[PDB]
Amino acid sequence: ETLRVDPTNDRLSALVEIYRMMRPGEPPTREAAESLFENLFFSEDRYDLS
Amino acid sequence: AAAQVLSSVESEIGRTTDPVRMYMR
Repeated sequence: ETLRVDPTNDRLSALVEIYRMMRPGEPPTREAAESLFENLFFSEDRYDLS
Repeated sequence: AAAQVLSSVESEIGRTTDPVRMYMR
């Protein structure tokens, strides 16, 4: 029932929808939207579970 | 054609209020 409310359908369209929430007002690109999702939880330097 | 991509953004913005975003745009 959550997949009905999802406006995205693929991966690159979904990475834009995180950019429009995290950095709103700035138009997103391909390589700028890919590096933002990686830098949230999947980088050693900007995430630590300790 | 890099100005029609702003009209794809400007009517659909997340209402930015930071002037550094508006200048770098």
